[PDB]
Amino acid sequence: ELVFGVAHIFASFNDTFIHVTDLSGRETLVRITGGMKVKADRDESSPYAAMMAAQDVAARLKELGVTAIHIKLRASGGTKSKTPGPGAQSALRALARSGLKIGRIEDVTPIPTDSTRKKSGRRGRRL
Amino acid sequence: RMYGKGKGISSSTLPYKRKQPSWLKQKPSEIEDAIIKLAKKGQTPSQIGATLRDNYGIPQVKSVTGNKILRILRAQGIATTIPEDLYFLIKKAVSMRKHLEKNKKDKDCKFRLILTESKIHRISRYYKRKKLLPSNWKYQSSTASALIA
Amino acid sequence: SAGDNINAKLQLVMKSGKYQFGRKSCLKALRTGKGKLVIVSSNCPSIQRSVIEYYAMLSKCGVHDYHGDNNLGTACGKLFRISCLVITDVGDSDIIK
Amino acid sequence: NPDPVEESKKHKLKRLIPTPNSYFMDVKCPGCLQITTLFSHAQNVVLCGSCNIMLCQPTGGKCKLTEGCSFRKKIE
Amino acid sequence: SRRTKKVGLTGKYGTRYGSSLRKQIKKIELMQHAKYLCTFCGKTATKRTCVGIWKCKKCKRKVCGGAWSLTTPAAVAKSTIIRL
Amino acid sequence: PKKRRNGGRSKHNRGHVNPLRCSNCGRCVPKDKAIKRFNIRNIVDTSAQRDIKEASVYSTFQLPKLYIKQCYCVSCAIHSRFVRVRSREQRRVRK
Amino acid sequence: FTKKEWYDLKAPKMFLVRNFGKTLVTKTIGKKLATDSLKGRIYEVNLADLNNDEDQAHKKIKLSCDHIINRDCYTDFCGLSITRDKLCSLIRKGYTLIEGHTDVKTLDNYHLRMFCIAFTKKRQNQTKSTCYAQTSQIKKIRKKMVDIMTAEASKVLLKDLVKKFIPESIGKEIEKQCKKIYPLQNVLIRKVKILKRPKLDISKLMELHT
RNA sequence: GAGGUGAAAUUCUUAGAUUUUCUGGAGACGAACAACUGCGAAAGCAUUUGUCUAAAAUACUUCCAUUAAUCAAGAACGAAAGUUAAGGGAGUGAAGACGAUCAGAUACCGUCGUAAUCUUAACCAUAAACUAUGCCGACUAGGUGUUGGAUGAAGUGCUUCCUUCAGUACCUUAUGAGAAAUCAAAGUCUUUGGGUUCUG
Repeated sequence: ELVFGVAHIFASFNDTFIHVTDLSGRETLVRITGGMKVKADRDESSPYAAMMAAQDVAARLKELGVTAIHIKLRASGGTKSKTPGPGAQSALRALARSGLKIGRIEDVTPIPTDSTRKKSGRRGRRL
Repeated sequence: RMYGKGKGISSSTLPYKRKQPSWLKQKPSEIEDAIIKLAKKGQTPSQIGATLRDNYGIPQVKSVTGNKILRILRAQGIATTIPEDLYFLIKKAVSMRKHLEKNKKDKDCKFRLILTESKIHRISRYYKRKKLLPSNWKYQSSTASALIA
Repeated sequence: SAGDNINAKLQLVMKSGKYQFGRKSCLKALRTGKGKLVIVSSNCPSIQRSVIEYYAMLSKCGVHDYHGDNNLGTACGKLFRISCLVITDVGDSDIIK
Repeated sequence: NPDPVEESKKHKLKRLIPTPNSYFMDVKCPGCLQITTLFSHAQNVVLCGSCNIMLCQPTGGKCKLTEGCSFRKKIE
Repeated sequence: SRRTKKVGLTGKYGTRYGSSLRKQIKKIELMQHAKYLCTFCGKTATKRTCVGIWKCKKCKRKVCGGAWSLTTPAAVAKSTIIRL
Repeated sequence: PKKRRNGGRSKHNRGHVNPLRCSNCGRCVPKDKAIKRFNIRNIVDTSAQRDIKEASVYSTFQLPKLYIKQCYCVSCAIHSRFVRVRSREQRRVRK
Repeated sequence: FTKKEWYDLKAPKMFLVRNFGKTLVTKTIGKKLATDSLKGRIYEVNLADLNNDEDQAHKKIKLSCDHIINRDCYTDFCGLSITRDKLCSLIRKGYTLIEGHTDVKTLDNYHLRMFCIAFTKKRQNQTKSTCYAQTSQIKKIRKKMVDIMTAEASKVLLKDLVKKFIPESIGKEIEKQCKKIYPLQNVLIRKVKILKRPKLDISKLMELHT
């Protein structure tokens, strides 16, 4: 008896969304993110927030009964950035040390085949 | 090169030997007979010479016969009233004019039409500089379609 | 490059062989049998196409729709609409086959 | 001493003295036994006289010829 | 000779009405009054008769169309229809 | 002066190029000028990689090798220590 | 919540495990039937995790539910695509990339839109850096590949098609035919999509599942 | 709670935002392949497919027989911006509103957002429209490449090497140059003159 569930980790240079969903992809189970964990208005993507939120969701999922987890990695979007956020690695470390069963890890960060114009004009940002 | 760039040094070079090839035995009489029959069967003089060289094997017609191809074609009165190159260029002119009337947006077609018609005027001036053309030719862009005859 | 062949063949045949065009002339040629092949324009009225084609099939002669309209004037050497051609005496040209 | 040069074949066309790379050949078809004349580096297809058969595939180069036959440089 | 420089066909209106509404109108009546080619005969003898009907003098066979253009981009959907 | 022979771009027998954008600042740069780094960085650092591997299953699962292919403008590149000024006599030498 | 119930899943008979995971459904209160919400969803599973083999870890197939009884669902083939990591790992500079796609209607009145990715081959004796082919060569490759694929993709049924995607008997013959023209390297099918499918066929679906 | 930042605020959010997933619309774009690579006289041109049209390169024992070069006058095209008229109008986004930072900040940073950007028909003829090097023509020195040909030979009807064209860059040398930076052409200049136009 082994049951699988998807975990979307969304790291966008900011709050690290943790979103554990049914393996189908709809009607999610638990969405924790990192916002309601740190109240300092900064360090949302800091490893501490992601680690403690991930250990909390680990305990919750131990209680529920699901153990096997697939991982879906998303980073910002197709128009803001391209690399996974700093907190994603901390979230993976916390899920590893939690004791939950781990399945397959894959990247679902959107990649725009088009060349839609992104923020800031031709001269670009100045910072 | 007349336009664009690129020298394009590729061309054809005639041999040093100017007499008839020693192996050749064909006689001029039948050579002019065959060329006249074929140019009557229908082909422009450049490809006439090309097919004479290829299918018939008569290299250097200026040598194997005492006269050149255009002159041996014209001496019988069968001569076309407009030269080969000018005729072909005018045909190209009417072709891209026919296309450009349908499509008034093709700017590169417009460029090349301007270029080719400038060449048309230049070559027409050259050919009327001699007595090798009616002196009344002007080549208005109206009757270009039927001017090919 | 499909109609270039027929264009060139017509250009050669105008220089090389006897030719008649016009409705009454082509009717006369097909009635007397002197006609060998007929070129009919695409935009010619359907009645003319039908009558010429029927007369051709009755008199055992060819028939060919042109690639374009009745602006065969630019191709045939004349300067006016023609819309129908009968070739009475093919010269030295490859139009037969 | 560029005048008495000997190995200038490897040199590009129109060397010290221009000399065409083309030549003429006599081709004998194996088993068909007829004579004809042919031009290397031609630009149009050719058929034999005795029996009408396909000889050459005209390409920009030295032509393709046929699988067999015996062609000899007709140069004197 | 050339009696006018640029006003052309709109000189009938005199000095009244602005140039931004005379140059604008001149864009269309020049190709309105000019006769058009007829498909059915190949004779460029189709004129206007009303707001939407064109007639060939030779054919005496009238065809409907646009307000002033025999063909228009909104009427070149015949290609999409005919590709079938 | 003509400080650089190639003019900071490989433009040769070409009239125009499609311009891309800098990842960092967003400024527009032509493709044949912006610094491009085709980068292969692991999903997680090796420290967590070890624990992931021995907390995984099938005993043969391999962690994915992600790809980046990122670009940077001149200013952001020189700011982020992606390039060095080098010396004039050495400036010609590339590799 | 505490009002939800487990739901195991089933796959057609030809596969090896036919049972990979358990989805979740809300309560059975009205006015919902607790079945329409279950119906019409999508799935994602590695073929490696669906066949217990390492070689097939680079492809994934979507499954869409189509019928429900008692507790276990039935699903149906809905989409095939490739993993992004290997997709990226295949592409490297120095080789030109060849892309192809078309639309083919199957013998089962199914419409499937599919893509293929192709690579050039260095081979041995070239001793050069670039390995690009002529534009006309690539155009011939595309035309030949679409002509080859459409025959075996339309002459068969969808069950045979999805089973033939297991031994990948398409790419082998693509390579064999393109050998005589221009050598290639690892070539594969990127994505399959269902352009259109007719209405539910309970009899055929249930006979194919058994 | 979500965007957000070096912070923060503006803004959205118990009427379920952000987020996972499925379906239909719209507009844009065609990345990764992609480069000291290609084509175009120049501005430009990177999904596939069909039609039409042109150009260039090689090879030629094909023709024409001086038909050529540059140009005062003139003509054709001519980035973005802008204007005129219809369509279309996602995203970005001059104006403007704001919120910040600041001694003040009309700005850099953040939120929104109008003209615009996109298509059809016309103007506008300007750009750091830059190899800043006008065009044609002969010569002087080698190597490394590389794009598209062509010739002969060889790993096995196919694939590489030899040689040669047309581009096309790079690297070294100049009892060549120049004020040098540097340049195989800015060289073949006081031992001063191949032709031609424009400009100071």
